Amino acid sequence: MIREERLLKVLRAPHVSEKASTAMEKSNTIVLKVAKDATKAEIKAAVQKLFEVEVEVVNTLVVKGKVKRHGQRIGRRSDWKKAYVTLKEGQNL
Amino acid sequence: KAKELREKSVEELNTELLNLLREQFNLRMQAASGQLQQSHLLKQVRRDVARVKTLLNEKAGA
Amino acid sequence: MKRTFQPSVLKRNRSHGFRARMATKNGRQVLARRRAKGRARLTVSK
Amino acid sequence: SRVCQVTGKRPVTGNNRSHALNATKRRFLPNLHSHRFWVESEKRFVTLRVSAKGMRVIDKKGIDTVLAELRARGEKY
Amino acid sequence: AAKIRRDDEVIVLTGKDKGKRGKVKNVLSSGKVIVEGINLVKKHQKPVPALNQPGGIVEKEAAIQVSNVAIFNAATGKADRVGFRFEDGKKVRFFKSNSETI
Amino acid sequence: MENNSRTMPHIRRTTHIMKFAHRNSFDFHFFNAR
RNA sequence: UAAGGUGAUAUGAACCGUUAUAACCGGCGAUUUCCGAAUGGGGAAACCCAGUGUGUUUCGACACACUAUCAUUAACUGAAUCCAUAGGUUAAUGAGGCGAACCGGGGGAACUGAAACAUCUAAGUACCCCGAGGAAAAGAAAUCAACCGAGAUUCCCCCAGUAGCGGCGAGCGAACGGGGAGCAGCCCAGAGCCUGAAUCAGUGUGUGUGUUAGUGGAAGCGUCUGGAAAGGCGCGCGAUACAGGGUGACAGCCCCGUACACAAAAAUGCACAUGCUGUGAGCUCGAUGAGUAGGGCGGGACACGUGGUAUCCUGUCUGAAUAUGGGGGGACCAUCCUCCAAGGCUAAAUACUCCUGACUGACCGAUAGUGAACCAGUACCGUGAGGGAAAGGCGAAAAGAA
RNA sequence: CGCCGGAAGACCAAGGGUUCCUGUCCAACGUUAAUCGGGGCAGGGUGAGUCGACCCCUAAGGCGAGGCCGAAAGGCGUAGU
Ligand SMILES: NCCC[C@H](N)C(=O)O
Ligand SMILES: [K+]
Ligand SMILES: [K+]
Ligand SMILES: [K+]
Ligand SMILES: [K+]
Ligand SMILES: [K+]
Ligand SMILES: [K+]
Ligand SMILES: [K+]
Ligand SMILES: [K+]
Ligand SMILES: [K+]
Ligand SMILES: [K+]
Ligand SMILES: [K+]
Ligand SMILES: [K+]
Ligand SMILES: [K+]
Ligand SMILES: [K+]
Ligand SMILES: [Mg+2]
Ligand SMILES: [Mg+2]
Ligand SMILES: [Mg+2]
Ligand SMILES: [Mg+2]
Ligand SMILES: [Mg+2]
Ligand SMILES: [Mg+2]
Ligand SMILES: [Mg+2]
Ligand SMILES: [Mg+2]
Ligand SMILES: [Mg+2]
Ligand SMILES: [Mg+2]
Ligand SMILES: [Mg+2]
Ligand SMILES: [Mg+2]
Ligand SMILES: [Mg+2]
Ligand SMILES: [Mg+2]
Ligand SMILES: [Mg+2]
Ligand SMILES: [Mg+2]
Ligand SMILES: [Mg+2]
Ligand SMILES: [Mg+2]
Ligand SMILES: [Mg+2]
Ligand SMILES: [Mg+2]
Ligand SMILES: [Mg+2]
Ligand SMILES: [Mg+2]
Ligand SMILES: [Mg+2]
Ligand SMILES: [Mg+2]
Ligand SMILES: [Mg+2]
Ligand SMILES: [Mg+2]
Ligand SMILES: [Mg+2]
Ligand SMILES: [Mg+2]
Ligand SMILES: [Mg+2]
Ligand SMILES: [Mg+2]
Ligand SMILES: [Mg+2]
Ligand SMILES: [Mg+2]
Repeated sequence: MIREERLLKVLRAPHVSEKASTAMEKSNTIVLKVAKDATKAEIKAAVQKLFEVEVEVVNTLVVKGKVKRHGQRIGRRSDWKKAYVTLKEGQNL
Repeated sequence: KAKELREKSVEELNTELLNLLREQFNLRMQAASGQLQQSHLLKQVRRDVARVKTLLNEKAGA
Repeated sequence: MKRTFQPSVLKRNRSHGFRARMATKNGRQVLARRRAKGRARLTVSK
Repeated sequence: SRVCQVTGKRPVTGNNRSHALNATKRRFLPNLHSHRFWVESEKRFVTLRVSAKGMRVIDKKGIDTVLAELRARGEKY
Repeated sequence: AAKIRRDDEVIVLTGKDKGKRGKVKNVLSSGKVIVEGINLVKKHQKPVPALNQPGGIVEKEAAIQVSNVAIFNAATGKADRVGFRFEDGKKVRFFKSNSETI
Repeated sequence: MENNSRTMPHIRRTTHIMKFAHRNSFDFHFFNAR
């Protein structure tokens, strides 16, 4: 398998948007913010255990951080990974 | 703490380490959904994992 | 008209990148000089 | 390099002095030759890169005495 | 090692409120104290529509320097200075003028 | 080269501007005192 | 050590603590992603791909460890080729890279000066390279002196801009001897007796002292001016403390300190003392560093440019005598004096400061002083090496204007 | 109404890096005004067994265990990579 302490650190947050809420209504897909070095096999095994649902497939993408100018310092936000987790059609959440 | 956890052995410390990481995952989901009012709980659980992993190493490598 | 700077990231890293500087002794003295001056960018890298 | 294996001679620098005493840098090289020496103690020929003066050291000391200082130096033949 | 602490009765030695008495609300890491009814300012407070707080001329206490107050010896009725001595195992503060423990 | 100009940092070689014999409209018949 | 805390811009939120498990400071530990000598292979630095061995498994997979090169030593193997050697595999130990100056060595300019310029100068300087240490190098006379004597090396002041060298031009420039700082001598080229008798190196323990957090630390109010008193006037007190800083204007007595007196659970530097391992002192006898000294030819170093040129070093060619003997005393010979080359080790006086602490200045005060008092080697310029700024001040308190 | 239409249309590589979309603002930036913008501020947006990279294989060429050579630094090159 995997380690359960590895599982307890992969999933970070649920992502909130109009695309994230449309994907749950019509496509049966939750959108999550996951760890940056997480794999698709680690995300699938974490959702099936910590949420106790059945996952069909995981699609991931890396979001690039934006360059913001706070005052006069030119800064940059960090990158993060986003996962599209498709549940099976007998689902929950 | 740190004296109540010195009077447990390695498997009871492994049991408590997993319980602290389960609570740390549940505080993350409440804080990221705008549902956690007591934000001081995030620092407490984080530094108790550091206490348990400190004691596990000074029982094994010592 | 055609000017002198025509950018190419592969030719940039092969000519003055970090491993190109570390490959000869004279390139390693470039990095020692730039560390001694205290520069925020050592090489032309990513 | 141009180094004698027995005596340790190597190129040294000096001057070309002309009749008007113009000085130009030159080198002095050792008179190096590669030569195979018979080792009676081993029934084997050993090739060394020696100067002509280093050949006279071997003729005086013997080839086994010379090869022992070559091991003690850490030289590899 | 601090001579003026919280909840102490102090008297002001310097300024517009010189000679008045009060209790220390808190000590600050700047070397300043906030004393009740001492060093009052009027802050023109802006309104913000959260907090349910409207604006107004609010009167609050400003921090005075800690060397500008002294401990008030209630027995003598004067400003006194503070020393340190070991009664039991532990350090205490006492008044300089009569060597009595605070 | 002029490498640290603060008034014009974008340009290093500027004598095509004010030196008359280096302008693009210089003709060698201006140099007829020969 | 403590009644207050959760670093800053920088508030707020949510909390912790108040007589001791809040926070803060110090010693010893734990953790310590990836890149970088980077070391499992590769690579456009912070990335890509593995091999082997254990352990796990819900059978899909996971977790940990090891695997670079070279040198030295050992083991097992192993050709042409009979013995063998070369080579191969494995194991142990070490090295690698970085760093401001100082040190030793290997190479080594030109501008310039000569009122041109080639010998000469600049200068063995700049620079490049290798190596080492807290210092390095040198060092215990084949040295000087002068018929009297001195006594290893290094550094300082004289000797002396002298004696000399020099297109005898520009320039270069000693030694002898004298005064100081510091002071130290040994070992192998070998046997016998006596053994482990001096010394050194490592470690343990004890003692002393220092460092890495700290503790205590004296004595002032009345009045006038003023926004505010530390100032003016009046009367007191402390001082082994009137160094310094802060506080609403200039404070010995308001605060922090200062003189002085104390402090270590733990780590560590020196100073002895002692335990252990390693080392072996002393007597007699013997021995006294050979392709070397010297020479011819070509160069270089000595203040000394080949000159009448001693002495040292050696690229090349030669080549002795062995204390009944050799080296030197500035061409060379005789006499006399003095010292033993061709093996090695050695503290102090000396050089330097990237860094840490204290203190000082007829040093600077924002176009000055570091390029940089401010988020500066930044913005910006350049393919790159590299170049490189501008920019300090409300008030006592934000009381920063409801 | 006028202009391009083997482009002044469409899709990419290289290069750039959020300029994309939505809301809001108009000091400065835009050679004028601006309610607008590639400007300021906030939020959102990039979903792969089959496309591309990575990967397997090599060219020119680079590096190169041993090796050969060179005052030193280094040069060339075999097996390989
Ligand atoms: N190589 C081109 C550099 C361009 C530069 N701004 C110049 O004026 O030279
Ligand atoms: K010969
Ligand atoms: K090294
Ligand atoms: K010259
Ligand atoms: K001249
Ligand atoms: K001339
Ligand atoms: K002599
Ligand atoms: K004093
Ligand atoms: K004062
Ligand atoms: K000699
Ligand atoms: K001579
Ligand atoms: K200024
Ligand atoms: K400046
Ligand atoms: K406008
Ligand atoms: K314009
Ligand atoms: Mg799909
Ligand atoms: Mg994808
Ligand atoms: Mg960030
Ligand atoms: Mg590598
Ligand atoms: Mg690697
Ligand atoms: Mg190095
Ligand atoms: Mg050398
Ligand atoms: Mg001249
Ligand atoms: Mg010279
Ligand atoms: Mg030495
Ligand atoms: Mg104290
Ligand atoms: Mg001690
Ligand atoms: Mg002798
Ligand atoms: Mg000569
Ligand atoms: Mg001459
Ligand atoms: Mg003589
Ligand atoms: Mg004579
Ligand atoms: Mg300045
Ligand atoms: Mg000014
Ligand atoms: Mg650039
Ligand atoms: Mg400037
Ligand atoms: Mg400046
Ligand atoms: Mg038309
Ligand atoms: Mg933008
Ligand atoms: Mg747009
Ligand atoms: Mg406008
Ligand atoms: Mg637009
Ligand atoms: Mg915009
Ligand atoms: Mg913007
Ligand atoms: Mg592919
Ligand atoms: Mg090669
Ligand atoms: Mg060298």
